[PDB]
Amino acid sequence: TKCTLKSFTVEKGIYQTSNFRVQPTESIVRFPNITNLCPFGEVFNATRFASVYAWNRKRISNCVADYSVLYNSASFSTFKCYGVSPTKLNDLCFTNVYADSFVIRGDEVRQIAPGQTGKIADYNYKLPDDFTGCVIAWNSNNLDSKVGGNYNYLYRLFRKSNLKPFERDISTEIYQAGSTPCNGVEGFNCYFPLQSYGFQPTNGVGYQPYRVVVLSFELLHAPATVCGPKKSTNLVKNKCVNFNFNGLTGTGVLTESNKKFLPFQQFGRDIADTTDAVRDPQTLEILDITPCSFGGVSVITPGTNTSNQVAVLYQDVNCTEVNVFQTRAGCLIGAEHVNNSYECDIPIGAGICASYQTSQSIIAYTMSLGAENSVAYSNNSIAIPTNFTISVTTEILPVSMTKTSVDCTMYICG
Amino acid sequence: DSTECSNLLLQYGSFCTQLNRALTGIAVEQDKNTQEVFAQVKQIYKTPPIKDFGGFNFSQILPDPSKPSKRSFIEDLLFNKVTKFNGLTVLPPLLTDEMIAQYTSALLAGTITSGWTFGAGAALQIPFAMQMAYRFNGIGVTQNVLYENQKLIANQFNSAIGKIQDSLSSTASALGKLQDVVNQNAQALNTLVKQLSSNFGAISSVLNDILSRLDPPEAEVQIDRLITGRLQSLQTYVTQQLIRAAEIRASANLAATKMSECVLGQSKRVDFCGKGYHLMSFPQSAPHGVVFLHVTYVPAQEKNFTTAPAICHDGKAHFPREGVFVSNGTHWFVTQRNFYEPQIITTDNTFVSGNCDVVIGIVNNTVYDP
Amino acid sequence: QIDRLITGRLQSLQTYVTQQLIRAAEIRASANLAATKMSECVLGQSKRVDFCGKGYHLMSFPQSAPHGVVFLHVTYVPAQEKNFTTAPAICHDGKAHFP
Amino acid sequence: DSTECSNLLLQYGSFCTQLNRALTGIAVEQDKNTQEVFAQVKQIYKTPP
Amino acid sequence: AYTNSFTRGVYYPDKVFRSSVLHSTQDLFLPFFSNVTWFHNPVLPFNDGVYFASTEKSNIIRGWIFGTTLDSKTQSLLIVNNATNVVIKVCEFQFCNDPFLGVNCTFEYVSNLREFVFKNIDGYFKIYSKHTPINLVRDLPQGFSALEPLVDLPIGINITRFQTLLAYYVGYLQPRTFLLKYNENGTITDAVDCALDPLSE
Ligand SMILES: *[C@@H]1O[C@H](CO)[C@@H](O[C@@H]2O[C@H](CO)[C@@H](O)[C@H](O)[C@H]2NC(C)=O)[C@H](O)[C@H]1NC(C)=O
Ligand SMILES: *[C@@H]1O[C@H](CO)[C@@H](O[C@@H]2O[C@H](CO)[C@@H](O)[C@H](O)[C@H]2NC(C)=O)[C@H](O)[C@H]1NC(C)=O
Ligand SMILES: *[C@@H]1O[C@H](CO)[C@@H](O)[C@H](O)[C@H]1NC(C)=O
Ligand SMILES: *[C@@H]1O[C@H](CO)[C@@H](O)[C@H](O)[C@H]1NC(C)=O
Ligand SMILES: *[C@@H]1O[C@H](CO)[C@@H](O)[C@H](O)[C@H]1NC(C)=O
Ligand SMILES: *[C@@H]1O[C@H](CO)[C@@H](O)[C@H](O)[C@H]1NC(C)=O
Ligand SMILES: *[C@@H]1O[C@H](CO)[C@@H](O)[C@H](O)[C@H]1NC(C)=O
Ligand SMILES: *[C@@H]1O[C@H](CO)[C@@H](O)[C@H](O)[C@H]1NC(C)=O
Ligand SMILES: *[C@@H]1O[C@H](CO)[C@@H](O)[C@H](O)[C@H]1NC(C)=O
Ligand SMILES: *[C@@H]1O[C@H](CO)[C@@H](O)[C@H](O)[C@H]1NC(C)=O
Ligand SMILES: *[C@@H]1O[C@H](CO)[C@@H](O)[C@H](O)[C@H]1NC(C)=O
Ligand SMILES: *[C@@H]1O[C@H](CO)[C@@H](O)[C@H](O)[C@H]1NC(C)=O
Ligand SMILES: *[C@@H]1O[C@H](CO)[C@@H](O)[C@H](O)[C@H]1NC(C)=O
Ligand SMILES: *[C@@H]1O[C@H](CO)[C@@H](O)[C@H](O)[C@H]1NC(C)=O
Repeated sequence: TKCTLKSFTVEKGIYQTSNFRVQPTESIVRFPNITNLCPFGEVFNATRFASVYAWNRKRISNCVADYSVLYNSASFSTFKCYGVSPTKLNDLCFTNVYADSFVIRGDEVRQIAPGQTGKIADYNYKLPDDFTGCVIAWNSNNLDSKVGGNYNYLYRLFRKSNLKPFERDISTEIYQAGSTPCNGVEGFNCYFPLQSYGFQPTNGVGYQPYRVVVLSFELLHAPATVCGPKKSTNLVKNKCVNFNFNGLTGTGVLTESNKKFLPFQQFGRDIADTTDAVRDPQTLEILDITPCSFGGVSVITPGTNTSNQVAVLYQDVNCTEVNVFQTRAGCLIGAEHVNNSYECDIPIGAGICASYQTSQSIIAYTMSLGAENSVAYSNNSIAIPTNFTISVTTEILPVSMTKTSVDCTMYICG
Repeated sequence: DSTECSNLLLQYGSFCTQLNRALTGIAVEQDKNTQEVFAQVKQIYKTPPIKDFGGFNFSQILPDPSKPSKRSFIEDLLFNKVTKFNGLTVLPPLLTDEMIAQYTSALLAGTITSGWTFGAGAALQIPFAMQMAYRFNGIGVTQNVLYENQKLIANQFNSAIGKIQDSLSSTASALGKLQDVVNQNAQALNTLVKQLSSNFGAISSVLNDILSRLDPPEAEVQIDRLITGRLQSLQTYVTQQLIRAAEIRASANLAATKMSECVLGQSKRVDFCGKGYHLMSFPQSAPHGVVFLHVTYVPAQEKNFTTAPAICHDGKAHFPREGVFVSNGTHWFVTQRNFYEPQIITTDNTFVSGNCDVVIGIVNNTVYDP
Repeated sequence: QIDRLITGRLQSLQTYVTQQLIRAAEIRASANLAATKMSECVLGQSKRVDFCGKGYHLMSFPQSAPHGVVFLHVTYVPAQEKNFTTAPAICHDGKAHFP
Repeated sequence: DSTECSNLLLQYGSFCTQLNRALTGIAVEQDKNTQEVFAQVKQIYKTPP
Repeated sequence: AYTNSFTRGVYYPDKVFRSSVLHSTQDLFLPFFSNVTWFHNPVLPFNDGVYFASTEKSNIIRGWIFGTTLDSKTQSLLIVNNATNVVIKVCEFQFCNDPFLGVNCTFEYVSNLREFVFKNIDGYFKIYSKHTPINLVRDLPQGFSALEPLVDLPIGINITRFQTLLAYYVGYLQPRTFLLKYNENGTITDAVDCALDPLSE
């Protein structure tokens, strides 16, 4: 009180000095059931992979992409993301994701990266210089090698120009290495543009097959349908929490509700556009959100001249959530409840007044309206005065204020 | 519940503090208004078990001892006709409805059993018929009028109280004033709360969405827009409340004056206490208001008489002490002004002054000398 | 920067002026009341109840005071009293006599 | 007469409609003032010729 | 031909519960008592939303095409209920000159009076609907009923024109303000068009 009044002495009265507000004990986050998981499995776990010159592209859309399954896995030797962290991808939505899959040999994995040159980067698969996304690669000797040599995987050896980023060339046109047109006939300076990898299990690791998946992320002028898991936790009722339901967040106490939401309605609403109930996205139940108990903290004090003892009135709260007296105005602490009625000294409310009385203490009591009395009314009896008194009372009335005049320009723009 | 918003808000100084201070001043003023209107009696008088008030029947205004809060029938009718977690609270009034009812019962029982004496000093008992004789002498109607028409007067009063009951029970709009007040306040609050859903130029009305979506360097600008908007909303609300509280304070001073002069006494100010000559008033509680039942005397059936300003007896001019000369065509009488009660003219009805050559309209008659 | 400052200080000035206008309305109402009390209480003898103190008004004396006026209301208060029997009228010769 | 300005203005919510409400309240109050002051007589009396 | 749209085309503007509340909301609604084109497979515009209605005794009307060119040049929604199964596709379909049923895909899903509201806002294709029994042949019934949302497609295909796939009705939504009355159970039980007449204003 002394600070809130900016004084070292406090006159008798009841002052409001602060606000009581229950703090949230923990946090709860609730999102709908995690379903329609993105089909990364059919890319990473495909039995057969494409040749690099004919690299496959899988479009991932309208699904939940649990990137952890990828970045927590021990199955990958290369996992390199440019301009993005796969952990933060769990908090992001995209219009599309693209998984480009193929097979190369180990020494060529370095070519799957921005700003690289060589056979693969130039003629087979090219990333942009500003590539945003991930490159994942793992050895596939057990799957793509054969004792007699697996030649089913091909690479483009000749091309008239380098590929543009994400360009795909599957032509088998005879390459004209000289000035003589080939007309589709192979020969001198006329070569087939593709050649097979020779994948044998005894090859050096640089010549062994490696399966590669490139993840690209695309935002369009269209709804973003690929979103991260966004896991949820347990929900606790009947205690003040800070909550985050599907799209809304707030603080309050969640209680079993009374309302009948329609099958398509998620959020309740009061008349003054305040959230009133919510539908739990996982359990089809309606929870009332009663905001956590709060209210003013009034200090009831006699003049510091007389005493430094105070009582504290918490407005509109229970006596469980804070010589304690539960009044209609709130919960009053430090004030001794007495049965006797007195003249009101420090008004508290709802007919309760507090005062400092005798060894001395602060007491709270239902104020008295005055000594009760009866007039001995009868139909034939009158009371007449026989004497009198002359009484001088004093009525004080303000008449005028101080004539303050303020200079606007000097006050504002000194 | 936003630390960043509060940090931004602390730059505006004490706008918040003085808003709170203005509202606290309003609240204290409301408590003072109720106290000064009702708590005009130092003691709590109570009516005796006898209801022997000269034939007047007050059972519909006196407290019902087997009832909700010891309120009268009419008080209950009045109470049945008049009908959060965003930083807005409603403090309880210092005087509960039970205490207001006790105060009005004290005023009413004092009025019935003592008259105006309980307001001037100690309550001095007096029969109610004699009190009404006083109240009749207070409007220029001799008291014998009451004592000769006491039953008729009592029955008219009782019927008028019955009509008041019927009017309050049938028409709800009778309490429009009080209801209007309530409506206004509610609407104000609703408006205030709805102002939380506006953008005021920010990108979103939701403080948490701004905080969670934007980086602090720009979320700060957006929150500044929101803060200016909401602070202006609060200032508008508080100023409207101040002006409206001035309205209610003026009406509360008027109600206190009416209770002092109309209930605790007998006013003589025309149309201050209803149409007619004031006899008495009875206060009744009502939600956030008071209801005065004004009993007034209204002259009803009137007659045409010939009149004169004086009469000429022996050359002397006789004027009426208190009354007026009238004539039914043949004889002259001197009646009181407010009620036709004709009396023979005698030298103790009239006083002599001058002679018959000055008054314009003097007539001839004989003044009987007892 | 100066624009932010100017808006803030202009808003503060407007708030102060509005509060002063309302407060001056309060004081004007009280000054009208004091003028009425002087006219009817000092310059006369009011019969309005509780307007000029508890009791039956006799007179009043005005005293200046800093930014206000102080009325000393001299009033008459009945003090000692007795119970008596009472009657509205008395028969004498059959006729009723009222006081 | 500016659609863009109006769309910007309706971002403030009821900062305008309540001003209109207050002014209409004042106007109704003025009519009430005049009626209270003058209309204190139920009939229209007339002086004799 | 044309017909009166007495008080129909009102749909829950969102998924927010409200009870015993008069809520004022501005959205693309079918203006009350407006003209709705009445048909007994023409191509129609889709300016800014389409209220569609059908009265059936034999399940003649089957589906819809929405798009811009509808000729395998740009993606186009195809919504077909084939006899037990609802299929929604957004492939760049090649449609017939008169695509009737015998008397690059970016999304695919598979599951008397009927009212539908098809609108497209910010790439989302809101579909509201409401089914009811009826005994009437020549016109829409008079009365009030609110339309529940059924589908919210993230398609992203922008639509300009559309066509039905087989008596039905087409009305066009406008950006109007309505006063909606919610009873105790959260359902819209009455509405007022705020630009219909002075009393409604
Ligand atoms: C005073 O008037 C009330 C009516 O206003 C009388 O109460 C009625 O009494 C009769 C007979 O007992 C009942 O049938 C009515 O229902 C009562 N009405 C109400 C409103 O209570 C009362 O009796 C009268 N006082 C006296 C002394 O007779
Ligand atoms: C005017 O009033 C007087 C007095 O009331 C009338 O004279 C009285 O008439 C009654 C008859 O109704 C007689 O019994 C009284 O003896 C009369 N009194 C006197 C003093 O003569 C008179 O008749 C009235 N005039 C008219 C025109 O009605
Ligand atoms: C959501 O999944 C949980 C299991 O994780 C299951 O118990 C619950 O019934 C599901 N909710 C719905 C609405 O299907
Ligand atoms: C691929 O298959 C392996 C089988 O060993 C499994 O552990 C892994 O989770 C699968 N991954 C995906 C993305 O399907
Ligand atoms: C209050 O305390 C002051 C000392 O600070 C003392 O001078 C004064 O007499 C005291 N008055 C009362 C009423 O206690
Ligand atoms: C708070 O106190 C009231 C009585 O004053 C009681 O009805 C209520 O149950 C209490 N709160 C709780 C949580 O019990
Ligand atoms: C007051 O009286 C009540 C009985 O009416 C009793 O229960 C209570 O203990 C008393 N309190 C004190 C402080 O004496
Ligand atoms: C009246 O009261 C005064 C005291 O104010 C006293 O001195 C005087 O004797 C009293 N007179 C009678 C007759 O009681
Ligand atoms: C009184 O007489 C006048 C004529 O002078 C007449 O107009 C009026 O109606 C009369 N009053 C009554 C109550 O009869
Ligand atoms: C009343 O008016 C008549 C008509 O002119 C006149 O003769 C008479 O003298 C007047 N008397 C008085 C007293 O005014
Ligand atoms: C009244 O009588 C006197 C004589 O006593 C006479 O002179 C006078 O004219 C009369 N006046 C009237 C108005 O009749
Ligand atoms: C009159 O008598 C009553 C008896 O009921 C008594 O209470 C009262 O005090 C008496 N008045 C005086 C002035 O003695
Ligand atoms: C619909 O338009 C036609 C003219 O095209 C008009 O005659 C008719 O009145 C309109 N409908 C309504 C309900 O007004
Ligand atoms: C709301 O639904 C319940 C059944 O869940 C029903 O009993 C009640 O009548 C309905 N309310 C209205 C207003 O129709």
